[PDB]
Amino acid sequence: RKQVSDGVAHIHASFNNTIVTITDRQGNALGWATAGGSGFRGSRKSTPFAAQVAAERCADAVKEYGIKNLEVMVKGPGPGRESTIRALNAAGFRITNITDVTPIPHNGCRPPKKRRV
Amino acid sequence: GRPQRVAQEMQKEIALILQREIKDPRLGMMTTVSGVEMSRDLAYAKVYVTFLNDKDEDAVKAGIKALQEASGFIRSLLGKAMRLRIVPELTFFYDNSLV
Amino acid sequence: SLSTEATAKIVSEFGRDANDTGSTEVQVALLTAQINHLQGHFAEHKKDHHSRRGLLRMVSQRRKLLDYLKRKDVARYTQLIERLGLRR
Amino acid sequence: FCRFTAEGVQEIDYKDIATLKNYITESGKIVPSRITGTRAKYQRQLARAIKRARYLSLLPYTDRH
Amino acid sequence: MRHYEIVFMVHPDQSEQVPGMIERYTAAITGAEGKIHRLEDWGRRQLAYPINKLHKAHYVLMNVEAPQEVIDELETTFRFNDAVIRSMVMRTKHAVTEASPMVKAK
RNA sequence: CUUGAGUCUCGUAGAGGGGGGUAGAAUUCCAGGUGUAGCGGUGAAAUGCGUAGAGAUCUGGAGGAAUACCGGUGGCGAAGGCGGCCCCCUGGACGAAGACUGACGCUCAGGUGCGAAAGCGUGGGGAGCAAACAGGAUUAGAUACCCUGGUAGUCCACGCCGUAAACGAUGUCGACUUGGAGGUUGUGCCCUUGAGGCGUGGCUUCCGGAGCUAACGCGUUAAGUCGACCGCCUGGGGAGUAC
Ligand SMILES: [Mg+2]
Ligand SMILES: [Mg+2]
Ligand SMILES: [Mg+2]
Repeated sequence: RKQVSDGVAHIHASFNNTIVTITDRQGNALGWATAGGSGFRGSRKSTPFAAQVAAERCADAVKEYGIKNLEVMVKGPGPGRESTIRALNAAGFRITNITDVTPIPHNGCRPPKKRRV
Repeated sequence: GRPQRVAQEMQKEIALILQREIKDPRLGMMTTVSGVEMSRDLAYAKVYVTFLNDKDEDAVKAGIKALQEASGFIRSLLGKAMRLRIVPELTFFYDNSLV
Repeated sequence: SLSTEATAKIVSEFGRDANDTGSTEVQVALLTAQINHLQGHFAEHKKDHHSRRGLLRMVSQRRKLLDYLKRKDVARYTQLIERLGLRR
Repeated sequence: FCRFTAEGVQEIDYKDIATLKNYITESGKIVPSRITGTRAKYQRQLARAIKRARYLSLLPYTDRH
Repeated sequence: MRHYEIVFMVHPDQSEQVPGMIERYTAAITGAEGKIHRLEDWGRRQLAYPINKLHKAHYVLMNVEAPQEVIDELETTFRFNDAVIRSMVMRTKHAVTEASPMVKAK
């Protein structure tokens, strides 16, 4: 249908879960990739390799609107997050910038207690 | 205790101190830890950390020593972060995550 | 706490002269004025115990002076106590 | 390393955005005197000054806003 | 009266009353022993961070030795009124009448 | 009598206190938008939860809660303690300089207060969190830890309560005695002068001499030397208990 040509995706670089989404240039996110959704579960959903492979699910939605540029965000410090970025560069889609936007509060929210052995 | 179980919890703690609490970062990058290898009783922890530094030992070496030089200080940090009597010995390894 | 101008007005009459600043009278008068200013603050701020702590530090102070004065010349004391309208 | 003393300002007017910007990161976090070597009072004056300018919108809390 | 340095902004769009309201505010100053030791306006300047989804707010400054009460109604006014979009009031050790970093650029 | 004590004037720093404002993240919720097949959980699942479209993204709102960086031996304090910005109120500290008062002092039984958290009371308030309790994951004591929930509580206001390893496990004050390196904050001088050179105050830190200590150590911020007052103990258990 409608071309965008300026790629903008959102990822959720959580530890136990790894999920990227495709977004329109003016917000309005359209389509997404879940590595957990691929059937990978537990350690397999969290694997950096699962995050790297989840590129194909993100790519097919990008291909449908044929978007090229790359302005994507990373929220959460997932293990081997740089390797997932390498996989996006390995894909060869033109890269404009990546944003390390792990949200930091002012301590306003009360944290929950940490788990123990 | 059970090492293969405590490993998941420790990796989250190691990442939080690594990203927001640095003032000598030769890496100067979001270096991400692929895995940890704690010994029985957690006496020694092997931290395998990949480097967002172009994956070249030249840039990577700058940080791995930087990872090792500030260990006692960071020891305190993780040492006062999980109520652990065992403060794990800190070791650092560039991972060939990409082959 | 105070205005230097109010302290000067007290020093002119309570003190023998402007330079006379240690005279027990010229001392207790200033403490009594300070207590009155603090009392206005406490009327709406009962919680501010920390400020009450000083409040004590002075009511007792003059209390010592009074005696020190009273054991020195009740004459001035007697007038002072009524000059300052205290211990009525 | 006595650079504010070289400027000569015992009290630092907060409206000085150009000095504030050097003491502010791209994120907007205040760099410490560990590396800037500024004396504490000015360090003290600057941190309070940055917040008030930030409230007035002179300084960004963070570009992401 | 005691020293103050005061800055606020009115919505850029409501700049029709911005020149008059100042002195209309100094009506308090001019009418209640207000010794305005300085006043500055800078005009619309892009906000570093957007406030209430607004940009280029109309910047203005004041320097007065003012009594305790006048400032109060003065700011409650701001608290009351709505053309103004954010306010601020800070005491100063002494009066400041020197070019301010905003104007000193000019 | 004036050095002890204390006042005046000049400042000066400070998360000191009380009040009232206010900001921005964050989190939850809610709104929409686009956009879905999940989602989150584990070691794995379970548990949760999604086509009502969730999960994600923007846009918006609501609410409550707390104030990243700065920021640390760094201060503030009797101590408990104090950490967004503004204003109102208010305690104390300190320097300098001069004057004034003139022993006006210290300690304190009894005394009166002060007072971490949880808890009790009333009424509030309700983010997030989390005892209790609740669903899935069990038998060396599983009675579980783990995940999934979750009330009180957690906040307010006023009340009670009066204990914490409230710990420097070091009472208060004063005096005297080798060092060095810091920090901090005053302030004098002398360099134009930063810097620099002389200082000289306050507070704080680390070594450390002598000395002292069973040892450990302590060490001009003494556990050295002394003084004054107070407080306390007299093998351990029973026991801070019966009453
Ligand atoms: Mg509570
Ligand atoms: Mg006790
Ligand atoms: Mg304590």
